[PDB]
Amino acid sequence: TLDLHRIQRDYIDLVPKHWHVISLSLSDGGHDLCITRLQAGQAPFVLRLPLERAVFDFHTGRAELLEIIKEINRTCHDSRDMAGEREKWWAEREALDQRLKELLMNIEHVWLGGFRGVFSQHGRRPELLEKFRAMFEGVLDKHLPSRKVVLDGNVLELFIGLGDATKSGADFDEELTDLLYFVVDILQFHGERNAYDEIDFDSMVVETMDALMAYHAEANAAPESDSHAHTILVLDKQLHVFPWESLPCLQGLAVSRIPSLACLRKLLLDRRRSSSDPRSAGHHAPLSGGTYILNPSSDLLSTQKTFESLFSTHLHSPNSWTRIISRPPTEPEFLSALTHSPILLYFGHGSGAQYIRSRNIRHLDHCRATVLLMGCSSAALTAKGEFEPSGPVWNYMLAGAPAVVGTLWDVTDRDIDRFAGGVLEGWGVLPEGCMGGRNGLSLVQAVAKARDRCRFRYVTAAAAVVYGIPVYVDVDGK
Amino acid sequence: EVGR
Repeated sequence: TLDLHRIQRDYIDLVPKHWHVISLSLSDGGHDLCITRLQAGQAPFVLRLPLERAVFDFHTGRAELLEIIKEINRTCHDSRDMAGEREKWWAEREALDQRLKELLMNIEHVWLGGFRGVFSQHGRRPELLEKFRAMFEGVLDKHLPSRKVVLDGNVLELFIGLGDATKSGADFDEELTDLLYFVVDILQFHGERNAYDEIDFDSMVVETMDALMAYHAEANAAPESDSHAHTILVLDKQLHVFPWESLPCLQGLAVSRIPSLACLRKLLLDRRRSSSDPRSAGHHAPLSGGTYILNPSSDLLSTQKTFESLFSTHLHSPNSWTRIISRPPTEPEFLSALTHSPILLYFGHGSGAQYIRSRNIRHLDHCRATVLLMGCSSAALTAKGEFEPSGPVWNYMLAGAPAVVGTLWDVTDRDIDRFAGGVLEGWGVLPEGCMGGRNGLSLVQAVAKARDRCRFRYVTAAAAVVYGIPVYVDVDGK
Repeated sequence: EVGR
C-alpha cells in the first residue's frame, strides 16, 4: 500500500486527468484477476476477482481463446488453397467469429460480472455521489442485521459504472447482486459480520437500482462536455493475447495498451504540442512528411489497388510523404523513416520484421514515427500468447514511438484494409469519404471506431490493438 | 480474400 502511493506520485499524477490507467494481472494461483484503477488526483482502487465465485476458469478461457486463434490463423492461410469451396471457407470464419464473440460475452458475464464498471469512463461527480452514498447507506441500514464500517467512494463508483440505469429495459439484477455480496464481504472483512441467508438480497437489488435511477436521472439532466477520455491498459505477460478492447463493455471506447508505467511516463514527457483543451493532452504528429510502405512484397495487388491513388493524391503530392510501392524498403530507408517521418504506414505481410532487424530498432536515437503495422500477427505474441521483449512492437516502444497499431493474430488483406481505411479517415490522415473535409480523432479513438468497418468484428477487428498514448494529427504543423 |  505504501509502494502504490509512490507509484501514484511519481507516475500516475503525471497522466492527464481525462485518462485513467487500468492494470490487469493474475494472482499467483491464477484464481484471481487483479485489477488496479489509477487516475491522477484519485485514490488508487485495487480489485481482486475470483473467476469461479458462482467449468470456466482462466486456464479454460485462455485455452479456448488460443484454439480459436489457431483455427483463425489456419483460415487466412487456407484462403488461397480452397478453389464451391469458397462458400465453405466463409462459413468456417463466420462460425469462428461467432465462437469468439461468445467467449468474450462469457468473460464479461462470468469473470467481470457486476465489476465491469471498473472499466467505466464516466466523469466523477462528488455532489451526485454524496446523494447516492446517502441512499445506499440507507439501503444497508434497512436490510442488514448488525443493522459503522464506511465504504470508499471507489466502491460506490462501481455501482455507478454499471451504466445508465434509466435506460428503457435496463436490467442490472445479477450485477447488483454480485456487487452487494462484495459490499457484505468488505464489511465482513472490516469487522461487521453478516450471514448470507439473513440478508434479503432481492429487496436490496430493487432499492439500489432505484437509487441508481435517481443518480442517472440527475446525471442525464446535466451532462458534462466530452472528456476525450482514454483508457490505457497495462497487461500481464500472458494477458496481451486477450482482445480486451473488444469486450462488450470496452467495445467502441478509446483503449490503448502500454508495456509499463515507465513507458507511459517517458512518452508523456516526449509529447509534441500542437503548433496551435483536452486534445492538447495527446502527442501531436504533423501530417506533412510521413512515409508509407505499400505492398512491399508486390503480391498484395488488391491492397495496392485500394490505396495507391489515394496516397498519391492526398499524401505524396500535397504533404511531402515518402512513397515506397511494390518494392522492399532497404533497412536504412526504414530506419530513416522512423527517425524523420511523423507517421509510418506499413501495408504488407507480417510485422515488417523481414525488412528491419529488431536489434537495429534499438540502436535508434529516437523513433519519431507513429507506426501502423497492417499485417499478420504484427503484435508478435508468442505461440503461447505472451508479450515478449523481443518482438518489433516492444522495440518500437523502447525506442520511444508514440504509438504502434498492430494485430494480435493473422488477418486477411481485404478486411484489414477496411479497418485501416477507417483508422486513416478517423485520424485525419485521409479526408472523410475517401474509401467510398478532414476528421481529427485521436489515433486511439480512430482505431476503436474503425473496427466497425470490418466484415468480422471478432475474427478480424478484435485482433487490432494500439500500444502507446493518444496521438492526434496536426495538419498544419511542422 | 488473401491471408496477409
